[PDB]
Amino acid sequence: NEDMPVERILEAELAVEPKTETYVEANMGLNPSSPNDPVTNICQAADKQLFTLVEWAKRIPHFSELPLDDQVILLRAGWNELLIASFSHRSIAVKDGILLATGLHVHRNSAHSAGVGAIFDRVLTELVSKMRDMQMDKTELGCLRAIVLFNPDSKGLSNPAEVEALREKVYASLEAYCKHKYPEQPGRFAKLLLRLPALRSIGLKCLEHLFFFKLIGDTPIDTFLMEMLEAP
Amino acid sequence: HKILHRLLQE
Amino acid sequence: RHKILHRLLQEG
Amino acid sequence: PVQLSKEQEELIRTLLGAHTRHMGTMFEQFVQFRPPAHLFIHHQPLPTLAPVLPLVTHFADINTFMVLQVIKFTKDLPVFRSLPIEDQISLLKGAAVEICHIVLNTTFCLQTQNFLCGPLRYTIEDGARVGFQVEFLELLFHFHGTLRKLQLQEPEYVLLAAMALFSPDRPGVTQRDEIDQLQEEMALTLQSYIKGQQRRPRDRFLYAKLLGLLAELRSINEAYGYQIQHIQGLSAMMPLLQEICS
Ligand SMILES: CCCCCCCCCCCCCCC(=O)O
Repeated sequence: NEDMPVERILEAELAVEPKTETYVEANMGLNPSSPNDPVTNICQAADKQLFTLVEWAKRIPHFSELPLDDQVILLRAGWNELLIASFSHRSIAVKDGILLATGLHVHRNSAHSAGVGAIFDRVLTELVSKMRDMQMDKTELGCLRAIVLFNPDSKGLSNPAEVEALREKVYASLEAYCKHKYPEQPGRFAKLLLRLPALRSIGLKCLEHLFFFKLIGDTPIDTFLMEMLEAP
Repeated sequence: HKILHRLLQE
Repeated sequence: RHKILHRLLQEG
Repeated sequence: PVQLSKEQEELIRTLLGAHTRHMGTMFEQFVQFRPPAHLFIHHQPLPTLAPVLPLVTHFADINTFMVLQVIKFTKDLPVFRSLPIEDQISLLKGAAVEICHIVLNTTFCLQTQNFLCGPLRYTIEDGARVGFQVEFLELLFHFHGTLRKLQLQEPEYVLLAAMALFSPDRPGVTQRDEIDQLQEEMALTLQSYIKGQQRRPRDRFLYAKLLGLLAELRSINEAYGYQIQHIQGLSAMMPLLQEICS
């Protein structure tokens, strides 16, 4: 399936990621006033990575072709699992830590210490760990970050057969690049998909957290991020 | 959805 | 604590 | 048209062993839960002003009952009985609900868009009457449209069930190593059957689509849990589920 170029995908991934990859450590977060408060930093990082998420979407084969409202739909209900898998893959280059888009590493200790340990550990053991123990390249990431983008089952989709069209095209390109580049392991294309249910659950649990700091938390949430979350 | 709309356009 | 499930998964 | 090793052969033979003995045919038993009249006479909905409670008491009755068979099902499993209790529980609390829908869909009528459980026929306003917010029912009904459309032979159905079940990522799991490989195991056993598609009346990326559904079933597990609490006293009616959702 040449219609969906893996090169546009990887190129879209490559366009996204920063050009200056420097990292600092975050304090143990015991005060919402420190320049390194964990909770607060992730929200600063998600606002940022939400903007760039838009462009990453655009630079994905055919997404610009879609109706303006079907674009927003697919994003509105996807940004979550999008940004998640992004940083999961990104953080494979370190152990027991998470690398932020704001250029800030977040240890597993600063997590538990800031109450959100449990979910952190689930990301580690379900996404990151899993990816590492399978060498998934940025192109494979891209195909997955794309398939999430093409969730035909969205509620309010003006054309659920059209969006399901694109997702079957990527289904092709991906199984192609896999059985192609990684011939020794046949069932590699599927190995990659196994992480999807997990990303969902993880996406859902992550939401709750986000709702919680809004509702309760003094935690300062910002613009782009704020708008993405609106469900009782 | 103010912000989201503007970006998908420009 | 998860009374009935405990109960249930006991035996036949 | 691929192979199914000597192990993959027996795996399917035990899934049905416990499935046909507990679920699948359990839909013809729904009638003994004091089912309201209108269910039998599907030619019309519950009278505009009739009392709802008669129906709801049936709902929570077959729900609590369904979840019971799902459990009866998991006990006729060497591997599941082989997992420490703290995990059997976490696997039931995490899979149980998802597993029911999976089985349920086999009664779903594509045409009518109704569940034909033997003589009864449940519709989308029945659930609405029982209180379930609209969207949940809208969402939940799309799922089955989607799933039933794939046309999945019985075995193609049982495996999926297993996959929902054996998910290592569930909270509370302690032998995530064993479960992770049981998950790795199931996943593969099914991928083989899909390729061995005698008649090709179905998709090419069936498996790929099914995962989207195992993922959708996760969304579902969570959304349902919120429903049976946002609904006055309902939660209370089925204490079993209450724990599955705790
Ligand atoms: C691992 C922390 C989990 C609990 C905190 C709430 C998570 C929800 C935020 C979505 C993720 C933004 C990621 C930004 C990035 O790519 O660096």
